[PDB]
Amino acid sequence: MEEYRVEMLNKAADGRVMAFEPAVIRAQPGDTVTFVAKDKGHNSALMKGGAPEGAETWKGKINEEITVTLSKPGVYMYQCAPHVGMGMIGAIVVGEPANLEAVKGIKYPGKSKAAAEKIFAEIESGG
Ligand SMILES: [Cu+2]
Repeated sequence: MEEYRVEMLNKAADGRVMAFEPAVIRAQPGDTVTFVAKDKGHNSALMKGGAPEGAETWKGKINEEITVTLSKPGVYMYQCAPHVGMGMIGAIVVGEPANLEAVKGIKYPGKSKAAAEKIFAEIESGG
């Protein structure tokens, strides 16, 4: 088991405002990801229909440094509720992205649509 960290930040290294860093975690089945409240006012919650079938969901409170389990392989699309409209979403890819087509079709409100397009390009082609 590997244990990864995703920081919830107001300002990222690459200039993003309201951002999870890294935006895309590449994990294996059984690994964990812990969210870090480096800046306050953020949360982490799984987006509706943004996980592979039968996967455990999560809905972290504001400033809650929640650790999520990643048993089933696939792409997990999650968001910050306060800043999702500003584009604050992230991805956790577990094993092979089998449900990549399905997660492309979910609801991405506001600037998270452009953020999702950047995330999907990063997973598929690297950049
Ligand atoms: Cu936020």
